[PDB]
Amino acid sequence: LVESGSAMRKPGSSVKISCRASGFNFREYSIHWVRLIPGRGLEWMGWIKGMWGAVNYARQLQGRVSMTRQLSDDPDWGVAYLDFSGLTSGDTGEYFCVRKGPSCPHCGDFHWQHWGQGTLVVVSTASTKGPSVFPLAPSSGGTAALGCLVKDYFPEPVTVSWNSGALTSGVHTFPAVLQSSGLYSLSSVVTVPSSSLGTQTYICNVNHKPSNTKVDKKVEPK
Amino acid sequence: IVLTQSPGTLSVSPGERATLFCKASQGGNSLSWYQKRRGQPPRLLIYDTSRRASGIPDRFVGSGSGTDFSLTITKVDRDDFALYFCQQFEFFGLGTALEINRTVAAPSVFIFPPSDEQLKSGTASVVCLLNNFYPREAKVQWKVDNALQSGNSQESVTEQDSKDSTYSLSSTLTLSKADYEKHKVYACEVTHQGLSSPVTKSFNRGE
Amino acid sequence: VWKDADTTLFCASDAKAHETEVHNVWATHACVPTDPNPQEIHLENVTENFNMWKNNMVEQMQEDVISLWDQSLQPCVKLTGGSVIKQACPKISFDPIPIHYCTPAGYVILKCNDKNFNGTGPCKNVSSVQCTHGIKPVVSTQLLLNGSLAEEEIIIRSENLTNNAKTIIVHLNKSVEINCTRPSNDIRKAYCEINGTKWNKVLKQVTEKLKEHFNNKTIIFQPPSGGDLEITMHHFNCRGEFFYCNTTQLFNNTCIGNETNGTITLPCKIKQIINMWQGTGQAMYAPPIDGKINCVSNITGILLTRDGGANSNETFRPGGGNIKDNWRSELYKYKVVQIE
Ligand SMILES: *[C@@H]1O[C@H](CO[C@@H]2O[C@@H](C)[C@@H](O)[C@@H](O)[C@@H]2O)[C@@H](O[C@@H]2O[C@H](CO)[C@@H](O)[C@H](O)[C@H]2NC(C)=O)[C@H](O)[C@H]1NC(C)=O
Ligand SMILES: *[C@@H]1O[C@H](CO)[C@@H](O)[C@H](O)[C@H]1NC(C)=O
Ligand SMILES: *[C@@H]1O[C@H](CO)[C@@H](O)[C@H](O)[C@H]1NC(C)=O
Ligand SMILES: *[C@@H]1O[C@H](CO)[C@@H](O)[C@H](O)[C@H]1NC(C)=O
Ligand SMILES: *[C@@H]1O[C@H](CO)[C@@H](O)[C@H](O)[C@H]1NC(C)=O
Ligand SMILES: *[C@@H]1O[C@H](CO)[C@@H](O)[C@H](O)[C@H]1NC(C)=O
Ligand SMILES: *[C@@H]1O[C@H](CO)[C@@H](O)[C@H](O)[C@H]1NC(C)=O
Repeated sequence: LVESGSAMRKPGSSVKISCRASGFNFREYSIHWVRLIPGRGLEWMGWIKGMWGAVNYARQLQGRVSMTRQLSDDPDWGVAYLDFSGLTSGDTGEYFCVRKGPSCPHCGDFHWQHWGQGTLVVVSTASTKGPSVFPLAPSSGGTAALGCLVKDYFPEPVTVSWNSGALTSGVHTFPAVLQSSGLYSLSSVVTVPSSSLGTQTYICNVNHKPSNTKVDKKVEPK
Repeated sequence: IVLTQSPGTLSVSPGERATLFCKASQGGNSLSWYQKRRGQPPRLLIYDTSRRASGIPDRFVGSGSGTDFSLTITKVDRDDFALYFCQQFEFFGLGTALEINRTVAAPSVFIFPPSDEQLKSGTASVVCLLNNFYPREAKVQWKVDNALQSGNSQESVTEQDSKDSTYSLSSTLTLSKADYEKHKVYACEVTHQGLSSPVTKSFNRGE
Repeated sequence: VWKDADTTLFCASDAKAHETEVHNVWATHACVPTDPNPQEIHLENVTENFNMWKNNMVEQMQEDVISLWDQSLQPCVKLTGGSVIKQACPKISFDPIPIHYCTPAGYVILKCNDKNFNGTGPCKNVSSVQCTHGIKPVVSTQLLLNGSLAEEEIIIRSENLTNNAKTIIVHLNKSVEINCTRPSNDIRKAYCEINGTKWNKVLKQVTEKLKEHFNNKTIIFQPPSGGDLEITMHHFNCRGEFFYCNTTQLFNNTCIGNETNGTITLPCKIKQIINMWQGTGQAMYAPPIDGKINCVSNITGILLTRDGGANSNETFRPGGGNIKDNWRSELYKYKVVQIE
């Protein structure tokens, strides 16, 4: 099951996610769509038969979802589609297309063994913006830490490497948090011996691909 | 139909036996089990109460009847520590997370004053580190001139670093430039459990 | 003493050699003349488990009806995904005839004489018969036509009601006629008359029998949420013409005791370009024939799929599609076993 790449939308918009199907009789099996909304658990949205395309949408997503089937003798071929209108802020998460994998006939129509690679969708009022870098200068007795503060950027992700590589010891790149401004921010610290200050150079490399922003930030003690 | 997964988080040593629950509201049916490791899509383990799928070790043992169900892992592997969901048709559980248990670890609390380059943006952010600790139950307070903050700081804790199964966390206190220049002392009280005294790292405005 | 087994059955009917009708042409060579004196031995103090959703008799009948349509109904051009099959498409008389299924030497069909039996549980009052009763192989969606009514009260049939991915079969206790009509001179415009005064009276009984299986909550009906035209509207074949009837004001109901102008009419259209239920793709037929096309059928069953999610109300939408479920509406009380 192959879906489209990651997509980001504005609130009140719509998103079309495809789901390539092969290696199984599509007309006899179903394709369910399940989204993983963070801290809320897996949510089943609906399934789609390949025969006549009967659909069963979840009640709490009416007038927002619509699933269409595509087909083509090697039958198996075809693509499933998920349309998600009425985008809010709480619809951000991983959206999977799931299907009962090649196994037993006893397996019900909800025992999904096969899962797609997943489609990440982020919906907010924010726009693409390069990150700002603030150095976290180490304090002033034995093994102190230093790091970089990646604040105000959108969207995910950001890759942080130290000294252009060759420095992957005690490095902690924390997961991003969503501020009230609607922009992400995270920290990336590195623990370092207090005797190696002033003699060793410490440089962090913050990269932001979606806004084509690259930053080589240096950190000096106080 | 309500699927209640308890306890939500379980600390198990690599080799011990884990036991998850899935007490449903309406019985007379079966239950499935799904495993999800971070970075990879959820995987089916058990379907129809107690039946394994293709390419699944026998250490995963399912059982239960009526409303009470249970997933048991005989001798937990180091790759079994993940998020587990149970399913009845369309309904799921909130999920339980298998945790690597270890001895307690005192966090090394560090504090970082906002850069002068940052102050030119009109805002100021001071952060705490307290990296490498166990378990992930910490309490950062943020006190500026003996004044407690509540609603202007965000923390971010990393998952267990497999090389020692420890945490980190990072609380960031963000303020404006005007409010930052008004005060002097910026503290960071940390109440874990390692050492009976709450470790506090602070700095005064200037240097 | 017997065991659940499976074998190749032979069909039986009353096909007439003089008839040029499709089903009569098929059933005169593929079937045998109906036995004039069928015997039936009633047996008590004997129980037996049935399962219509795992019945081999259905798959055989399915394989016979699909052969009936591949033998006669030849469209003008037929698409094979990328290639075309252009043949001749002459009009023909289309009217399904009762077809009985019997067992060869060594096998016997068991019949469940239990009145309110749905098709999954055990039967206490079971009889043995050589052949099945008159079953009309009518291909239709949403509404079941020309079938058998319930023995006494409405029977709810489903593989599993708790599963929303399984179609539901309703066994009506009282029938409702449909007066479908394609007047001759506006040529595409068709009709479908249903007595609305007795429809909301028979549809409420369906809900109340369904409300017993759902913790005393209200039940609402609505048109299907999507799919091809063969499933989104009332699809059935009459007089060789493929009808497509919109049933919006038909499933425009809510349930307490009962809830829902002239009697309810269903706007229908005739499409020459249809999707075959043989599963080979889309085909195009010859344009409709002149004259008054009238198809008086009987509503005896409804095919539903429970709209499920995170609910206190249950929503039921029409839509069968799989015609294998249509045969199960009648072959529910039949099962082939092997003698000793
Ligand atoms: C969770 O684990 C702790 C620690 O056990 C240890 O650390 C592991 C990495 C492994 O190396 C074991 O061999 C270690 O023993 C358990 O700690 C117990 O704590 C009590 C009181 O502090 C002490 O008296 C016991 O000796 C400790 N256990 C052992 C085996 O020495 C703790 O019980 C575990 N809890 C759970 C729920 O698993
Ligand atoms: C069907 O429902 C029955 C109870 O109504 C239950 O025992 C059975 O496990 C269900 N089957 C499936 C495949 O869900
Ligand atoms: C069993 O069914 C037969 C015919 O269906 C009927 O004549 C008979 O009375 C039934 N048995 C009982 C005990 O009612
Ligand atoms: C059919 O009737 C049996 C009674 O033996 C019952 O157990 C089963 O749940 C019923 N199934 C449906 C779908 O009503
Ligand atoms: C049936 O008619 C209604 C109007 O009452 C329309 O909204 C609906 O789309 C139609 N369904 C079809 C054509 O399948
Ligand atoms: C039921 O019919 C009314 C008008 O008769 C219509 O407004 C409404 O949309 C219908 N309900 C549906 C189609 O679910
Ligand atoms: C049902 O039977 C009647 C009378 O036998 C017939 O007129 C009608 O065409 C049949 N229905 C279908 C869909 O053929």
